[PDB]
Amino acid sequence: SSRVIVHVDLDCFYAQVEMISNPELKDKPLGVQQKYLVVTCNYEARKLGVKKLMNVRDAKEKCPQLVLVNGEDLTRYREMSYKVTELLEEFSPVVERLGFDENFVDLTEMVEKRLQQLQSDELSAVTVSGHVYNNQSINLLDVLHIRLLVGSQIAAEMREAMYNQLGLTGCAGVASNKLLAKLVSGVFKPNQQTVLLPESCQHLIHSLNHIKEIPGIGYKTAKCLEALGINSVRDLQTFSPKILEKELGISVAQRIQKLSFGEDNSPVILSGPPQSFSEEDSFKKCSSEVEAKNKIEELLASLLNRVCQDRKPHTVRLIIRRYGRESRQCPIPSHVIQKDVMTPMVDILMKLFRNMVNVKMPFHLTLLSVCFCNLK
DNA sequence: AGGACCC
DNA sequence: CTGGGTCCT
Ligand SMILES: Nc1ncnc2c1ncn2[C@H]1C[C@H](O)[C@]2(COP(=O)(O)OP(=O)(O)OP(=O)(O)O)C[C@H]12
Ligand SMILES: [Ca+2]
Ligand SMILES: [Ca+2]
Ligand SMILES: [Ca+2]
Repeated sequence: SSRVIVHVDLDCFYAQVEMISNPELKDKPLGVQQKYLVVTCNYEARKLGVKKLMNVRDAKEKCPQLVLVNGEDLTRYREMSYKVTELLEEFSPVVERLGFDENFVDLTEMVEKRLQQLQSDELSAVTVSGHVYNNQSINLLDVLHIRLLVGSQIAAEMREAMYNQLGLTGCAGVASNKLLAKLVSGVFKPNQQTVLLPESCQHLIHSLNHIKEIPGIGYKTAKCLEALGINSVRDLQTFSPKILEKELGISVAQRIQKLSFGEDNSPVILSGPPQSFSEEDSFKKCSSEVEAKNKIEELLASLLNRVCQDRKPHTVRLIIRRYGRESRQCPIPSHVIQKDVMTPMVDILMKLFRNMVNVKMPFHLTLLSVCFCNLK
């Protein structure tokens, strides 16, 4: 049948968490800094020309009065991320995270349950919360219309809760599958919600200007599409399946085409606790065996304070980048799965290092990471 | 172990 | 690019 999906997406996330800590930043352009990047910024700096993922040197010569905060430690943001999922998890248990700031919630059961509570008279008092996409007329007798409006009322109540209990503001889109809920969530930023009625679905899909704007099509799939004469959503909508099935394997073909008409069958799935937790760091140069050992120790110390609570992991992953990537894994010995643990671990990770990197030949690494998969 | 995607 | 994450082959 027809679902009611909501996609929640927080405003200028990292910037936002920074301002909830030091409010003296609120009335002043704020950028969150990572190495030589400005990954995000509040909207005050966004009007002054600063943009997401912009070089700190460009961002200083486009806003030289910009205030920088260091947010390379993802600890505070990650805790907030999960505070948000759990608040959403309370409305309905099935919440899918997508990164730190996005959440899908299948509102179908909630919407159903609400209508059946209503009396065949107050089924016209019903209104919309927030924007309606394309400014479309509501037909109160269209059952799907009535459902999506309800879904927008819930969306507003989530958003209200989030503010009341977490102090956070974000956008929501209500629609009938995840692809559409996510494309409509961004129509009014920041801190607004937009609901998408079925009649306005083609409008939305054909409003996109590059196929890479379709959630599902990324860097590579795009360049393979561009190198085929497909540049618009309609160019791909109307293109031939076979040629495309052939070129991209029946899997991705049939799915990005089906996406291109706004069709998304995919359910919303309980994300739950993570399936992995890692620590990254990047640099200009690391060319010694002693520098590698100490970096891999710090990564593992933060990881350890993290690896407490719940479950415990049964695999270790080591990632390098040299100048894409490379990795070497193996399992964690059983008596080691018992929470000093640092000393055996470093030996393992280094053995995994040597396997990958050759010490007697020159080596230049620009990234290290320590991942724990396989939690039990 | 890598590839592709996501923020 | 950064500091993470997901799933699939
Ligand atoms: N490529 C990237 N590398 C590292 N971090 C990234 C990234 N893209 C996004 N992020 C972070 C920062 C950002 O605050 C974030 C989500 O960003 P995003 O949904 O793209 O938009 P925001 O900057 O949060 O705010 P908004 O959508 O309102 O513009 C949690 C990830
Ligand atoms: Ca977003
Ligand atoms: Ca966001
Ligand atoms: Ca995209």
